[PDB]
Amino acid sequence: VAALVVDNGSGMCKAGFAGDDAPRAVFPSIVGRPRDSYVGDEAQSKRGILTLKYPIEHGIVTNWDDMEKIWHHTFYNELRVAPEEHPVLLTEAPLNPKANREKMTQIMFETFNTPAMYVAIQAVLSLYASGRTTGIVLDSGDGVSHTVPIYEGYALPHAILRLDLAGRDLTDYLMKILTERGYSFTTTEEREIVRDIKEKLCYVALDFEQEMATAASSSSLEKSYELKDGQVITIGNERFRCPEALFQPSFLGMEACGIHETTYNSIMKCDVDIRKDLYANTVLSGGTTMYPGIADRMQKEITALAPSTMKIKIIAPPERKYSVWIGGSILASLSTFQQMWISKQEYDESGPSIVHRKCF
Ligand SMILES: Nc1ncnc2c1ncn2[C@@H]1O[C@H](COP(=O)(O)OP(=O)(O)OP(=O)(O)O)[C@@H](O)[C@H]1O
Ligand SMILES: [Ca+2]
Repeated sequence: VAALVVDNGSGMCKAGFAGDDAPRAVFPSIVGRPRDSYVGDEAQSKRGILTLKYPIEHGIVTNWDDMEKIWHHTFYNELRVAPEEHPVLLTEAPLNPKANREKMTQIMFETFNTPAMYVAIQAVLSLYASGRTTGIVLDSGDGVSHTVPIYEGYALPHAILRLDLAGRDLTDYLMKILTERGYSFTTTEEREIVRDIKEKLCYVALDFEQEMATAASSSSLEKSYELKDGQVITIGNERFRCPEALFQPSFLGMEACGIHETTYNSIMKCDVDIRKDLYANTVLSGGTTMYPGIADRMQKEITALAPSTMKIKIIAPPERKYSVWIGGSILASLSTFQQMWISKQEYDESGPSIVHRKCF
């Protein structure tokens, strides 16, 4: 019997079997209720008649009722299995409140009656998925960005930094800067178009001010996007102005450090003796790190911050859109992991608080 691996995100949930190289179920973290109860794709298409809920905000579960439905759906509808037959790996955000980890443990055992379970930190699993057990992860998804220094599988809590600027913010940004040049977006279908344009045509410029000058003197960086009806929207500097907001959050009116300085600042919060290993093992994870050019820009920017003698290395796995899950698929498949689960037996004995001592 293979374990189940469930990665729940602010925008998308990913689910499948430990031992597999990819999740079998990927669907929106949406729960909709009439203006009886809908979840996922189903819920996105019936949105005209539904009040849509997002139970995970910035990576943290804020609604446990809606969250319980997502997990129900995941097991019975998307994966078509039974929880009491399968050990379950769940993932959690870095710095997840102690109460949230307890409530999560309680729900699996008591609502779904799992035989065994575990909860792992999303960023740690992306590191594992790349072949490493020490390094720093930049995890940027739909809702939140984290910089997570990890030492031999342990995320260093004092050094983790959180930035609420990620994919949904960049889609809203692109809408806005496309609006300023003429276009108009009043419907939810039009937002989904902008999000597709973002994912297909945006990129990170190696030198922003130079790329801006390029864009102003010719149409060499222009690309067109063709709509189903046959109309086309043409995009120039908005291609790289949108993800520039990751490095300059001012563009969104945020008084915050860019993803480069956040990464640096986490490294500097760590012990001087491990920094060498962090600098050469900076791993990108998450959908918002998928922009072409992002690794070379991170490399450039961190080189400019770190000591001149330091080796800077940014690892950007091609499949990093799913690396959290894949990391989990690996862990949960390992033979040596097998006695690290929390058993139904251990739960009954100790309660929900056993999670703090078994999943550290
Ligand atoms: N090719 C791409 N280029 C740029 N952005 C992308 C690309 N593919 C997906 N994204 C963005 O990635 C986000 C989803 O990534 P991911 O599933 O890692 O996030 P999540 O886990 O749902 O959310 P979070 O980690 O913030 O809780 C969406 O905002 C999406 O627009
Ligand atoms: Ca995520």
